[PDB]
Amino acid sequence: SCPSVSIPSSDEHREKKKRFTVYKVLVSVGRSEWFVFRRYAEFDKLYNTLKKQFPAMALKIPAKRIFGDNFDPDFIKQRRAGLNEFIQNLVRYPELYNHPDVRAFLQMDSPKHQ
Repeated sequence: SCPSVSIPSSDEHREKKKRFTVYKVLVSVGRSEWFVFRRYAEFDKLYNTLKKQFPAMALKIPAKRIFGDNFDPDFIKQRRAGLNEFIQNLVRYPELYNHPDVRAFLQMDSPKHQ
């Protein structure tokens, strides 16, 4: 079927002198569903790759460079919203959800999903 996606939540991880937010993406294709876990940088690489290959789609992603606390929960919430709208637009077009970089991002061809 035509895939459906959402980004319901995010989680903070830390290592030493370091933190990062991990976005939980629910991906549904047909009668099945799974979880993909993506950092903003992973959305961004995809956005940059596809904005060049599909200019007229006027792809939009939330801001990359933040002047302020990039771990403000208000900020992360707005960012998640923007990323959700980003990917949810991606899966509307078969030109996109048959794109290899998109299918890998959402793990649409992993053998683990049967």
